[PDB]
Amino acid sequence: MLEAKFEEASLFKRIIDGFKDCVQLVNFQCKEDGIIAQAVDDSRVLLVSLEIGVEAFQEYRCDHPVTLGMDLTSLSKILRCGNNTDTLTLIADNTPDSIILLFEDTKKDRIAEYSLKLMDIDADFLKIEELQYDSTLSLPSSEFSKIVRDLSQLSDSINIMITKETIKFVADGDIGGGSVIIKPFVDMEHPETSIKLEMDQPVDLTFGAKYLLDIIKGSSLSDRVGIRLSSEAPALFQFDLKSGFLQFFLAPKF
Amino acid sequence: MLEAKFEEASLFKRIIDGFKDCVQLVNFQCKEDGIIAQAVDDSRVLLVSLEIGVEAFQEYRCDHPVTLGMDLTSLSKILRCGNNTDTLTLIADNTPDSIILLFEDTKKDRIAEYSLKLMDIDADFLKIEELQYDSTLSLPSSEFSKIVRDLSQLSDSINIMITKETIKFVADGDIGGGSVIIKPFVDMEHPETSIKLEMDQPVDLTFGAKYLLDIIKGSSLSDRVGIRLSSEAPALFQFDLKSGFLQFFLAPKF
Amino acid sequence: MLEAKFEEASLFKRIIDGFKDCVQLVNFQCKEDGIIAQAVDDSRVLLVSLEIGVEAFQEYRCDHPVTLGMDLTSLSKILRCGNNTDTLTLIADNTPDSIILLFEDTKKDRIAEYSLKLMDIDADFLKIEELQYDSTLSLPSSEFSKIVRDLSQLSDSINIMITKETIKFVADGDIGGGSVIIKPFVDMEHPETSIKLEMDQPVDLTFGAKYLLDIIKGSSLSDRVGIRLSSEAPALFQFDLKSGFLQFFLAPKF
Repeated sequence: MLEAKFEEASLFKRIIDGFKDCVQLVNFQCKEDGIIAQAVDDSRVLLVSLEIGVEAFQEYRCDHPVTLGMDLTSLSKILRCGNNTDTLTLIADNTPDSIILLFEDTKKDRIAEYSLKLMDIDADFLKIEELQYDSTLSLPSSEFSKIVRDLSQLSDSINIMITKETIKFVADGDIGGGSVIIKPFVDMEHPETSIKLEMDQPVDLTFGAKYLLDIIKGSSLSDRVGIRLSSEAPALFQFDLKSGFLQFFLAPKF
Repeated sequence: MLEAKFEEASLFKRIIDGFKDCVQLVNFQCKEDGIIAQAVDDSRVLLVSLEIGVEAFQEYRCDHPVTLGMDLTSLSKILRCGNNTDTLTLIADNTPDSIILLFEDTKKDRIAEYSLKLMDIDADFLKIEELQYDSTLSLPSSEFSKIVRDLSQLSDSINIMITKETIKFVADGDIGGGSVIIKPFVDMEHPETSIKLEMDQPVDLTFGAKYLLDIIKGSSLSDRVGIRLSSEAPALFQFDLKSGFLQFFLAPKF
Repeated sequence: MLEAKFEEASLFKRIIDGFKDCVQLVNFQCKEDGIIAQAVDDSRVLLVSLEIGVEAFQEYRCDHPVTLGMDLTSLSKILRCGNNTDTLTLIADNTPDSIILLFEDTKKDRIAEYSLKLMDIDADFLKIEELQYDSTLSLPSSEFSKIVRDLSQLSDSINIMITKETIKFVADGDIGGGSVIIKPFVDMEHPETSIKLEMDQPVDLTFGAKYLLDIIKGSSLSDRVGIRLSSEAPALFQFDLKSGFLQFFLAPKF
């Protein structure tokens, strides 16, 4: 029997928003020490990896490994049904035909129980993360969100260029162009505005805006975003959770 | 001469919102002791009955019965023109070709006078309400609104099932399912959250969500909704006014 | 070299909103004492004239006259990229191939530099304004905005009728009609609510709502709108700036 109790349904809903507009069906491998889930879009240039530790729940019990694949188009609908700041409990019994989502609230007033029909999905799990990445920066997700949103106005292709102590986002379109530059700094008034950068080797990569716009969906999950870049491999965009994370692996072109 | 003065135009606009997305043209039978109006959608499974007593206005005068049929698509447009919290006065003279809607405000600053061309419409008024209904409950319109909106995500058909001291709204779709259960209780901290239920005989009816979504439009008119159910006849959904009401008669299928 | 520094980008963005949904490409004739710009829609019934004095900027330098034509569809996109309450600096060098838009903020945190490819556009500048107009009124832009928006619901044609101390906006549609009447008055509690009217000769003109709706876009630029009317020539709708203005010349039909 599985019983994973989110303190606030928002968390799970906001997590699903990460996968939503970029992948369809996802296997949520549940087990002893939490949940993990992976998915890849049709064109195989964006991979989303989720890990949720036990501490991210208020209560978590999984007697025995249970893999629950489900349609996120359909799951999300049920997430709409819930009350944003209400306790959500996932329930399942061995070899589920279905998973039960369970909303509660303050008073035993309205307690909604939904059920989602599950689906068999062949896995073939990937493990592409690398040991070392040529460059590794971290900035407020809100700032990174802005930069992408703005430069997306001009070009369908955003170039990220990193020399030492210099991160340059560039967009060049038929219709004009644009470029933001930021620098590392420790902000003691509020360290959550800080910009970090550990450049081992410089990088000059170009990603599709279509996907960078999907990646910034996770901005609702963490104050900061973790962007690891190397020129031979996909970039790691990571939003950290209380215990766990949401990772986006994006391959740049050319 | 007719002169019906709403204190706030919102009331009349919110009333029209009740008829709007479910019926088209409506005869507003005006007379001595107020206004009444009835309408039925194309498929004849939803009937809307309105009664507005004199006390619901701040000033009301109707010398002589005047039946004013009008296009609610067109009327609503004029209701858009008005200032939400402004006094609205309906004016008409014997055998109107048209009705005049009259907005005012605080200062004699802007005073807008609109006119709506009326239409001849054959009536055939219905009187289908019954003496006794097998079950009769009442709950906060906001709560009932939620229940319908949520379960509408999953199924195009919502089943309401009432045994003693047990009201169970159920939705079962191709894509999972859902079900809310509520109980009667007197809430003294705020009696407007109370749930009442007088079950003479149990009921197990299923209505189309399409229409239950239209019915919850009246949630802007009253804190509570009055749902009377019987298994042989259409359900009565009623939102009470200061003096009057807005009723929705809905036939369940099968 | 040109360097025009708006204190807040909003101003320039809100100015562009004036031209936006009514004209396409516009030549911004920049020179010593500021910027001016003119444009005419396809059907040539709406002409927009802008003047921005030096005092409207916080810093302005134009060594030498520079005419910069540009696509407002495309310019606006870049105006989306900026931070509403941030300093915006237009930069250009002799015979630009392009103009540079430059956002800043509080801290030297994010400083975005965009560039817009310019376009050659043949001018043929118009000077149609007249010495005297038969009638000249001024009212709160918010009020005038409302009047147009409301009466636009009913008719695609709005008639403005001015006799002495009487301004009557009228709309008459297939579906009913409407008419607002206002009077001149000095409001000492707040003179910005005042309504002025200097009628030399009466006027009875009818304009297309399509365009009056475009004209009220400038309501974001000034508290009041200046409407000058004469029966032989286009109406002057003018929203005043700190130093300058945004004018809309509209020809009435029949």
